[PDB]
Amino acid sequence: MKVILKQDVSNLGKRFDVVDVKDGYAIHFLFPKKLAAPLTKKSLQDRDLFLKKQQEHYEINKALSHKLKEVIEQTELHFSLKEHNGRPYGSIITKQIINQAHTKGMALQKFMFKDNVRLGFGDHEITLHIFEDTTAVLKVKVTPD
Amino acid sequence: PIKKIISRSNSGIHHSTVIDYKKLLTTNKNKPEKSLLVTLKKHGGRNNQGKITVRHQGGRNKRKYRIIDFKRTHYDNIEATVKSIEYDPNRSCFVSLITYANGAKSYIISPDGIKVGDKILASEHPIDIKPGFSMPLAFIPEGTQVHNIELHPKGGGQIARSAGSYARILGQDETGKYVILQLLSGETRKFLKECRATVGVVSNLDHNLVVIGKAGRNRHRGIRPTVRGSAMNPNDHPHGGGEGRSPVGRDAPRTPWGKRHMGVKTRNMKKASTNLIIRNRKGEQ
Amino acid sequence: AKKDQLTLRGPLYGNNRSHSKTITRRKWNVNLQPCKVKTADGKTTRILVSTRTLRTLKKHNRL
RNA sequence: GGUCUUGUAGCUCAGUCGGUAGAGCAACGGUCUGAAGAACCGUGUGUCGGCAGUUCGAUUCUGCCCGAGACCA
RNA sequence: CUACCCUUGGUUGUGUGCUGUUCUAAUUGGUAACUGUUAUCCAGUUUCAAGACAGUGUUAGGUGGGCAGUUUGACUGGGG
RNA sequence: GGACUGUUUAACUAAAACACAACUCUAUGCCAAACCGUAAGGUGAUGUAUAUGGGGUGACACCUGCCCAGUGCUGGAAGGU
RNA sequence: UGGACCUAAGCUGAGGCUGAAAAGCGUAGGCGAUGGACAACAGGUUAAUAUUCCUGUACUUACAGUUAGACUGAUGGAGUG
RNA sequence: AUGAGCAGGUUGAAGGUUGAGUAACAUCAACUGGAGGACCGAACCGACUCUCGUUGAAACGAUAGCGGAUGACUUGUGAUU
RNA sequence: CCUGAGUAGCUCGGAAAACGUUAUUUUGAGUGAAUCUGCCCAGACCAUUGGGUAAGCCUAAAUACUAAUUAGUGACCGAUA
Repeated sequence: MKVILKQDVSNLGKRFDVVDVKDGYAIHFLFPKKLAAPLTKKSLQDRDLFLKKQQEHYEINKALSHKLKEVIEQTELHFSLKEHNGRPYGSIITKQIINQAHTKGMALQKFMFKDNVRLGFGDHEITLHIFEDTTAVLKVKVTPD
Repeated sequence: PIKKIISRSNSGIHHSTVIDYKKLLTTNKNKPEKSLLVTLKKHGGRNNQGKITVRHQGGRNKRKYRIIDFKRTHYDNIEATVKSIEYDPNRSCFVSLITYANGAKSYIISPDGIKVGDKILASEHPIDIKPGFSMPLAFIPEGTQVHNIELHPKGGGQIARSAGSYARILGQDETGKYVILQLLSGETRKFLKECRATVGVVSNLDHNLVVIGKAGRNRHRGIRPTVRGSAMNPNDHPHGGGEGRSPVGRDAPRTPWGKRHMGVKTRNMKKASTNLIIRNRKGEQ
Repeated sequence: AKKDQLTLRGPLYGNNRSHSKTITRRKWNVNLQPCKVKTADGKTTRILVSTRTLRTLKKHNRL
């Protein structure tokens, strides 16, 4: 049971503070942004210390959000698609994007990138945002035939 | 085309007819062609556990089921060459040995409109709307017949794929997705607009009238002798045996179990495409 | 098994007494929730979960 | 686990600033037609289903026993 | 005018129950791809049709001799 | 009456019973209906409504006439609970 | 010839999915002739044998060295089988 | 699932066949060919009918037909419920 | 300040309890504290008061008989036993 909405606001009463309301297995309990803290004994010891950890996490998340924006704006996603001079044979899943994310040396879960099935042809582009205050943009360069 | 069967017997008669199978199917002198061969094991209506599951079905010879590729997606951008129209011992439809020019062969359904030799392309591409071809429904306007079409992503061509089957296109929904197809048997579905389409009714439109005549043809065709409910064992059957055979009771005759099937809605609604249904001959979805 | 893969706990076999007050037995199977769970060192495997044990795990920060 | 309800003539019905009975048909009499179906009017039927509250005149405004009606454990 | 008793119509809403929806970040899946592995029963990630409706676990039901434990009274100038 | 040729009570019952046949009614849009085990899965079957299962007779031929008060089903709009 | 080999029906079975205890399904594999494939046909022999032992006729993978000879080739593809 | 008998005589079909013919038709004949839950009849099987036994040679068989005997025929082995 | 935390109370149906489930405990499911006059119990529960501080337990002894060994015993049998 998460108790800290760390560094992010999930569009509800949970705010950047040690407070959150139960929302079940959703973006409020499956996303690692809401970091779980020891609940067996959370009165004075872990409480304020985790609040300070949350403040420091806010600051380092601004820093790492800038860093990751630069990273994914310099080394970006690349993919190829099969064409016959204007003949749609496309198929897109987020699996490959997650695989590339893991290949970048960090175990990024299935939460940064998510999209539906798409069927297209030619040159296109898809961008997925990552942050709420210093948000980054993805560049998925697709190579047609 | 059909052909009469004169038994020339001294006792009994036969008005039975059989499709010639020489102008609609190749290699009448059937020798197993060892290019795409698959041995078939069977239990005689029994199951993997071993006990029977389908009564009144057995006593059939061996079959060599051709490797049918319902997806039509293995090899794209090269049109296939229909080598022959082959028999299918498991289906009423006639299989088609196509061979793409890249160096591979497969088996498909060739509907009425094309025969051996036609160059058919496989793709999600806006290719020509011809029998044997496969293309998404988005390129086909309303008022066309469609067959050999699936419901689920890469689930294999399952629905409406027999002789004389068709799917009338009647536009799409108000949401712009789930195109409405009027399938066979007077049912209607909300087919995905992205699914492929093998247009054209399956060949052999004359496969509608036939007289079995002799039991061997019937027993080898799956349907084994069907026993009437009159004059059975009074055990395991609540109407058999006894002097003065009893007329059948139990209004809307049930199957010989605790279940009912006569007239009652016995549809299954727990699948991955049950939200794409329109009409099932009695109600909605 | 009918017992979920996280708790191999035997279902409670008790009685079901109807208007006849009979001695017929009744099974009480452990709860089965195939909710997702996160594991460390790569894989992110998912197993079945019982709600009574789910309360304990969730209030012990199992996510 | 059953709490929803109407009865008024031979059948059928409703009840205004709570104030007030009724055909139609079968059919009693009459009318139409050298003859007449069909049809047309007037004879007729009611403790307003029966019991108890309501108020300027409750059977009408209300509640109750005997059958009723449309997603039921 | 100051308060109470009712009364019938209704905006913003609520004490009362009615539901419908945008998404998947759950769940169903003899849906599939990658991998294990060149593993039919398979597992991890996934998307997909729905979508927290519903399923699951529990309780609660019903249709339902298909089957059980069984019941299938007695007196009766033999018994029904 | 059964179409016929045929099959079941090996060891007193072989047929007007049963059985191919046709007439056919019913369920199923697939993960099918039906079914084996509880469960995976699987036959059905990867068959796709022109396929399978179940109902009734019965070849070949006329049709199957009259009728829903209720039940089973389908369709209906408003409930008590 | 069965196996040394191969599978059909079918089974075991690392796992694994699924199931109170027990195990079901079932994969990697391998087992499983009633079959397929690799390699002996007649005469003679004893009180008990024959294509088997010998005679004559002879096969197979050809074995290690060896000369000679020569681009052989499965882990991959196709055909007979 | 893997392998087995149908000797012999037979229906001798459908498919097509060639010319004649005819304004074009129409129409005529015949044979390649071998189809059957095909025929008579042996291998093989059946107890359908009558007799025997009714404590037989027989815990089911003997005889006479008939029937399958070129398929709903007659089987061996291994295995599945 | 510590003396056990989905833990003690209950609770949708059962069981261990004399009790076939009414005090205690119970979960397959929903829940839920105290750091001890609190909390559990006082056959609903409590006031004085009284029972105890559980939610981890270690523990040969009284709870079996010979599973290999030892020893003797016999209103034990008498080959239908």
